[PDB]
Amino acid sequence: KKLMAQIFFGPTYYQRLRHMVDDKIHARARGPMQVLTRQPVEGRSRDGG
Amino acid sequence: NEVFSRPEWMILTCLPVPPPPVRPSISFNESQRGEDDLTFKLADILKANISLETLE
DNA sequence: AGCTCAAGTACTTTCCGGTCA
RNA sequence: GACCAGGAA
DNA sequence: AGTACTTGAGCT
Repeated sequence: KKLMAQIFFGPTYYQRLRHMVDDKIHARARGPMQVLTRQPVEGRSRDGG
Repeated sequence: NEVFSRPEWMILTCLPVPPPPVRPSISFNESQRGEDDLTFKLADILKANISLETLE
């Protein structure tokens, strides 16, 4: 069925940005602990909390 | 406070030495120590103390 | 010499490349 | 691991 | 980043 509205529609230059989710996503439940503080380590990379 | 803090105790004659877990040697590989900043400062204190002790 | 101040001080967010024993 | 530096909702 | 207190030193 037709849309009751008309759409603004056309080309528009879009850019792919360096922030991608599978590089961001992170989860931890028990894992490497700092030595001094014995708390979880920092950073996705290091598998932190 | 006559029990928990007398003024005389604001002055140090006996220096409590914290144990490794406070100043742990972060030891990369095996043939390379990597001691903690405090372990050094104590080392200095120790040394400085021995110079004074023998000096007098 | 002391005593007043202006001019001096340190101190007040969650993520993700280099040099140092 | 300290430390410095740079860049993000 | 502007205000805090507190230190500091210089002048009459």
